Amino acid sequence: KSHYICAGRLVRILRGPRQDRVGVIVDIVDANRVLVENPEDAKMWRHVQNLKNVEPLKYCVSVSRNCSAKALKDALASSKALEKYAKTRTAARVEAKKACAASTDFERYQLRVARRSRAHWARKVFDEKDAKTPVSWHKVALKKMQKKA
Amino acid sequence: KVKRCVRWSKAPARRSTTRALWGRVTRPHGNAGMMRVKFNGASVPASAIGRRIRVYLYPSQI
Amino acid sequence: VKPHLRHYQVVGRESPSEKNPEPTVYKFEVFAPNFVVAKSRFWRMMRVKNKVKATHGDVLSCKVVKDAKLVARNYLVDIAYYSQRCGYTRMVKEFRDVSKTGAVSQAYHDLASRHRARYHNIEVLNVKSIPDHEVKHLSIAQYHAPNLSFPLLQRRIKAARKDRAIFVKKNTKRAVVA
Amino acid sequence: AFPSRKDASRAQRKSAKKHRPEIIVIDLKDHVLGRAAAVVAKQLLLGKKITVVRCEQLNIAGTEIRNKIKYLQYLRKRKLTNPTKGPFHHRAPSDVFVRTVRSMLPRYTKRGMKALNSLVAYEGIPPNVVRTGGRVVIPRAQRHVCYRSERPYTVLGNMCKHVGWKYSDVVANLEKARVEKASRHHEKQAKLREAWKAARKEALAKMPKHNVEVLKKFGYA
Amino acid sequence: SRKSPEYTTLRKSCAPGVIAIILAGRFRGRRAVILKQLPHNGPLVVSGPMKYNGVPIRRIDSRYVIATSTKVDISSVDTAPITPEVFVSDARAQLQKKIDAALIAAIKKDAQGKEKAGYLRSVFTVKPGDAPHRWNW
RNA sequence: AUCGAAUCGCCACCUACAAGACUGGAGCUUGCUCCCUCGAAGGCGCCAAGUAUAUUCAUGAUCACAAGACA
RNA sequence: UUAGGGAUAUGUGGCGUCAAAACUUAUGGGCUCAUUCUCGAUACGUAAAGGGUGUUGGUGGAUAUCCACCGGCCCCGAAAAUGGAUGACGCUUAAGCCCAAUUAGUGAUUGCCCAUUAUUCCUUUGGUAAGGGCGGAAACAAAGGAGAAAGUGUAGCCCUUCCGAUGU
RNA sequence: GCCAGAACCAGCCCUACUGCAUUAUCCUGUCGGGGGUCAAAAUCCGGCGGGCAAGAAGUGCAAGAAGGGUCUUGGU
Ligand SMILES: NC[C@@H]1O[C@H](O[C@H]2[C@@H](O)[C@H](O[C@@H]3[C@@H](O)[C@H](N)C[C@H](N)[C@H]3O[C@H]3O[C@H](CO)[C@@H](O)[C@H](O)[C@H]3N)O[C@@H]2CO)[C@H](N)[C@@H](O)[C@@H]1O
Ligand SMILES: [Mg+2]
Ligand SMILES: [Mg+2]
Repeated sequence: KSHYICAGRLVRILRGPRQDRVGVIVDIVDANRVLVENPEDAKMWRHVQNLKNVEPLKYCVSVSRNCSAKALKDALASSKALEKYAKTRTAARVEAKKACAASTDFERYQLRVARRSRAHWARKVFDEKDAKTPVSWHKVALKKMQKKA
Repeated sequence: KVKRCVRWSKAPARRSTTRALWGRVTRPHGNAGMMRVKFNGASVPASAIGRRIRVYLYPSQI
Repeated sequence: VKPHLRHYQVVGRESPSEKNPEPTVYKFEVFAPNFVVAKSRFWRMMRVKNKVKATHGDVLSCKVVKDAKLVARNYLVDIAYYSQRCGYTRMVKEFRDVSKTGAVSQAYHDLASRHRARYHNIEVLNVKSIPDHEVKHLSIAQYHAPNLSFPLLQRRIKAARKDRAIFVKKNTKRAVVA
Repeated sequence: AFPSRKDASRAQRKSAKKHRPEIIVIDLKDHVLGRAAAVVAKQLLLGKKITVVRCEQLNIAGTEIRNKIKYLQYLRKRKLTNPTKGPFHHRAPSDVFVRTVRSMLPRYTKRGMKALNSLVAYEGIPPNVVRTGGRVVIPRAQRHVCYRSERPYTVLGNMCKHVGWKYSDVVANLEKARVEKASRHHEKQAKLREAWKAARKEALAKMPKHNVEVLKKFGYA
Repeated sequence: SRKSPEYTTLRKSCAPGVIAIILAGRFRGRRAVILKQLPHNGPLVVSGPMKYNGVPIRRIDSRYVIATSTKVDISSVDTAPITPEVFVSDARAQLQKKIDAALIAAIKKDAQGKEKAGYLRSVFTVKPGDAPHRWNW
């Protein structure tokens, strides 16, 4: 279910000069702009974001409208909203591109030998479970063959 | 016809009907990532419009 | 969008004549794109109010006015505009913006849409941040509710200009072309 | 066009593997008619081979009565002297789309005829197109991002059935029979789709752990 | 100083020890290690080593090489002048193996040095969906 | 059988289907709280059949259509 | 505003396809729905009076509701003789109208596309053209080379420099 | 006296790296009078106490003696 724009609602910036940074709505200007501040991040000082560039998250600190910029740092510390976000899967996809957009050619090789490992293991586990149950196409056709040939 | 390529005497296995025209990317063209290339000493044939052009990684800068 | 108009305080004066050995110095608030427009709107108003020309003219100052802390305020942009039929209509037009120079910019963008009036056919008077309990229209007064809470429905989430595509794979985040 | 015996003996003298060219197949369900046609008219002219599918599901903005009148104003045009030499008025949604693409091409040169014969434009999904790869989509033309949802729209298969196009019900029984068939195929292999993902979670901890915290740095766990 | 043989104008990324990508020539897409640069602003000289990817001691220039961040820190023998490469001879077959085995000696004493020996056997190709203009190397 | 060619991503995991005023599941204070599958990846492929002291590669000599092309 | 050619940058006009450019830009604001010559849309350039409880702003009165006015877009007013034209397709989370930006409340410059224009680099040609050199400096065989004319005009005496160039 | 590649000079054309001034209708501090709320923080107005909002401002001027072009010139 969609998450409403309210004072305290954590938004992630979509495609500004920030592109991935989370921020807390501290005031709503009108039908298309809010004030966004995250004291934990350096680039996230109290600025004005258009609501076409925000993405509301499921987390919402209990803070009031037009906060005092020091009770905001108190509000997201007691709520632990930044740490609950930091273990979601969508936040892991944000920090994963930051490795891909900073990877050297050697650690792109390490990702390729990691994926070819897991792929080699998942296809030999799939081998030694398809001998027991005839699931795959090689094993359905041979099971419906040896029973009458 | 099989006209004469490079390494005609040194490598007679690359003797082909295949030809090739060469060029350099000179500058970008617009905001959308198109390039403005010039071929060496001539122009690209107009038969090539819509057909495959390969751009390379050499001369290298990094 | 960090607005297109700037708050210039143009200070000027007629000239030290021998008729008038010490003339009156005038202050003028103008919202202009730059200071060359801002000086000329000043000498427009010196001509149509004080019979002073720019030729017999001194601009003592033309400096910008910095804004404020960015806080959501309510602005009364008391604004006037000229149409050929029913000339010099004056409206009041309360707005809702973070800065004073942005509030006048919004006034120039809906004197342009609601009424089709351009920059030089608009004069702007007395822009002031007013409190919540003085806002009269309910289309601005509806934002003073302490528990607003609306959803962003019916959106246009576009890609980030570095990963935009032409053909993606119908249920999939791929890119078969571009 | 079936291949002739000159084109069949050379695929036996030379042992020709079965070849398929690189063909992009667009699923045009819920697309803007002229925004999809302009994306396609540029890609075809950049040398893309494009099969277009499900043209009876294209959308045109406005009331169905509005877009049906605009076709009937188009059908009002005919060469009065000899209408066999006139504008030919195609009624199929698959042929409305070929026209709308063609009117965005340089139609009267050979480069614009080589690009209009690169487009195929079926309606429904025919049996040769079904199992040839995942369909693609044009996300800048998809009616849920391009039309304001309060405004009416018009399905092209419904505008065209009331101006001609006597095969509306044939397409509706060929696509009812497909989604019944393709949902029987998809309840099948659900113990093959779950077989791999319970083997790709089991491949972890059966693989060395120094290749897993590089597989968790890039988020591929 | 420009007429001196120690005058180079070569990039700071194409240092000795830097693992390269060949991009052209016979052994394109392979990963070879940069040994040194020939005098009078000469071309680079890369060995593979041949034990890993099949690239011998060969001349290549800087503009046909992507030099990456990964070094192996060679301090090996440099007795490869501008004249073993002049008009396999048993000299070049001996000069190969004497520098070949000095590479694997220096590959393995590197920290994460077995990961780099496998890195030299892989092949760089351009996949149908990847962007080499947005990559760090 | 002329025929040398241009093309350079494979899959019996995509190749089913709707939806965008929603589309993980529920609560009731209906905009917030709560649950795990955490709601932003179709899998592979990119040079040991798989991350481990394993064994060919030159002389095709410094770019040239990749001199290869059954994945 | 125009010698024969390049490179860069512009102007008028543009950037959904035709058709180069916003691979349909913004992390800008409003307004608009129109059902048989089919809303609208590049000036010059070839429908009015009047009407609307369509929508969107304003102004002045009065007791959450009425009253008089004024504006924007849209509709009505609005009927012709080959089939027909915002140039065509189309567009309606505009690809329409009015404002505004330039990669976006991030930290200051110029988004980019097109000329017989502009800047600059070559070559030609003509000047109310402007300067220099022209007393062979020495020296030099075959088995470093040739030229050097006191000149309107040449295959121009040889160099250097500057400006112009279309036309019945 | 043919075709390519790199190198290095010079010239010319690109783009990186920024200083000087200016803030005040402004920043901050508390006591008011005002607001709304479940209570109160804010918007707002006013006293005199301090001030530097400091890659701080999209405000005025900028002189910061390069990395890339040159099948955009000549040369070795
Ligand atoms: N149009 C007639 C044809 O012209 C042909 O030549 C055509 C082209 O092949 C030729 O292009 C050649 C190209 O072959 C070769 N690869 C390089 C050469 N530089 C190009 O020539 C081009 O560049 C130089 C610049 O001064 C000029 O000599 C030439 O006029 C110009 N066309 O120039 C002509 C383009 O109009 C052949 N002579 C022949 O097929 C026939 O005569
Ligand atoms: Mg004229
Ligand atoms: Mg004459």
